[PDB]
Amino acid sequence: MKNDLIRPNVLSVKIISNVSPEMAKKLELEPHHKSLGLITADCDDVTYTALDEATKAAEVDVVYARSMYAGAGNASTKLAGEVIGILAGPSPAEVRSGLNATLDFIDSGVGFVSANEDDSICYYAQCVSRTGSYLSKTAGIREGEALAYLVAPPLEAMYALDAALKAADVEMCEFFAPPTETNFAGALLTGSQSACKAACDAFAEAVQSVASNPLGF
Amino acid sequence: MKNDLIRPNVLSVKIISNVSPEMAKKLELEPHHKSLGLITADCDDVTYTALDEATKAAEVDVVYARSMYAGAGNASTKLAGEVIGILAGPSPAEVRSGLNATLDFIDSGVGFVSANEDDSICYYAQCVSRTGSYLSKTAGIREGEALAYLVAPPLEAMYALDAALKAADVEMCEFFAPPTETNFAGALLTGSQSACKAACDAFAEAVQSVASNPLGFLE
Amino acid sequence: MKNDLIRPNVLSVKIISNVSPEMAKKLELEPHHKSLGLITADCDDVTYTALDEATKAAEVDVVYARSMYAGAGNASTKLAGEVIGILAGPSPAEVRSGLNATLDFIDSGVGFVSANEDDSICYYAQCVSRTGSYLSKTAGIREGEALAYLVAPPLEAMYALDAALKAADVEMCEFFAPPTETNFAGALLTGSQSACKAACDAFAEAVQSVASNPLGFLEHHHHHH
Ligand code: NA
Repeated sequence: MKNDLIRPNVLSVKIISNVSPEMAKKLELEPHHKSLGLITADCDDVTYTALDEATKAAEVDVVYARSMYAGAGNASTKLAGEVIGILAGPSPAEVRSGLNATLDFIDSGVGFVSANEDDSICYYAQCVSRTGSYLSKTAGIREGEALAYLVAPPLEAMYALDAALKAADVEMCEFFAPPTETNFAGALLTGSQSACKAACDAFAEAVQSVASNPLGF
Repeated sequence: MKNDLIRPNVLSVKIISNVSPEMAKKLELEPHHKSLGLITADCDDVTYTALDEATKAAEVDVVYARSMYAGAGNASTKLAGEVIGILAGPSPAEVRSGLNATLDFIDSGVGFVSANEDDSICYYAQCVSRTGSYLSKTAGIREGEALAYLVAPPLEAMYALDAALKAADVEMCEFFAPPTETNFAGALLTGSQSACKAACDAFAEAVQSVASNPLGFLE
Repeated sequence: MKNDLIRPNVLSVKIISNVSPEMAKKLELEPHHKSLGLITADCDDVTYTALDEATKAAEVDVVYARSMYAGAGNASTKLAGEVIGILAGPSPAEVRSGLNATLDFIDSGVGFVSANEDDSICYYAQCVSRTGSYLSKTAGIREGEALAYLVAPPLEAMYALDAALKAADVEMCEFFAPPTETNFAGALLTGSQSACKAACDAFAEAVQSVASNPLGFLEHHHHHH
């Protein structure tokens, strides 16, 4: 129902210790990247946020992260979900710590929110108060600065991004032009923490507005 | 069943009255683009044709138009369909005029056509007699020149395009190599209105022939 | 169930006997490519392997070969499957021979293999003893050399590729980074025939290992969280 949280799920987790040189080459790993932590989940943007959180908690880097075409509901195999993330670190210890931080964040109550009665429109509006090394790089902003991470389906996202930009003193850093691999859209916005928060609130209200009246113009 | 029209549906329409400058920057809008019209539907190629029609009825430009991966049948949310289109114009009234023309066209009886008994193969074979500003740019031709807009599933499209090019006095402008986002394929062909119609008929006939004999190649 | 073969199916096959110049241009065909053979099927990597086998049987080149977004189980039309392949040759007779070889290979018993009880995880671990002109060009090796053709879903593939590279004297030629259009991943590895076989064996074992215990990490390392 409307305002219900859609719980994200982790599907599989594995560690690679002493990664093969051939694989290290193709992933373009650094010399201190000896171990990899692999994760898949059924919700990509929650996982991207959680991987960023991991870079704060442990000496890991996000070296690979991609979404699956047409999203988790169209997965053809059990563990594909709609995202794969790869953390790299100096040892299995640091990679396990990074994976533990990722898992803790994914279970923390964050997620997409339903905008209607059968949960067929949903959105993500997450304020990241202090970015780690992954989302700051993706947005092109300085490490440690705040972001608003806003995602909705294509039309809702375009309409609601406009409302979010008018509601607060925020800049658009990165535009997820529709379609993303999962057929969503959105953006990463930056500004002060309170402005990002304001942007999140306005974004959520605007998506809900479209959901309640999709054809009115 | 065979030759039935598959009716396209509009899922959502919105107008942004005064677009924020941050948005205008990322969409690379021109300074006179003040208002946006947004539309989603469950059929991309009909919608692209309709958006082109809107540019003939009003002073609007198509500034954004993209298809969704794996098509409307695989949509995960209610309003995503398989296409988003964005019109831009100098005012909300002009954008409204453009969207009305888009909706009327989508409702006019155009659409994909079934090639078989359970509608599991379908194609689009549409003669655009006078292109607007969107399809003419896309195809690289003068505004007002004719197009055949031909779309089918991947093998059918390759086979039927060859037939259409042989049957009719037409040139290939743009090739949609398989897969498009929706896992279709096709092309835009130009020529006289008469030749584009003949290309449409030959394309339709060839798609039907593949549907009726999908494994036959020894003759 | 586990170790069952998943049978691949051909959906459509056609020949264009004399290709139009307009189409020849867009496909960037060679001057001696006069005829095209078209094929779709519900399994892409088996079909790519079969197309390579065709280049050994007839005077044909693979000029086009692409997978469909989100795979065959999400196809919206009957004949799209998850792959289209296009063979080109100098005459309909050669294309005809190439397509027959392609069909025969697809029916030969090769395929993806199930990794678990409900066939919800599957993988391809195929030892190509003697590459034709298509896979050799793709991998950057000489025609006739061996390949290990390894495909699985994204996390399984990454884990199992590492196992395969450590199991034998093989080199990574081509890496299919996740996701491919079908949301799989994998690689082409080369080495001697026996090394490619060992790599196939280790890959298959590693995929099965993940399938039977995808979240063991939780018990072992996420305790008291
Ligand atoms: Na589906």
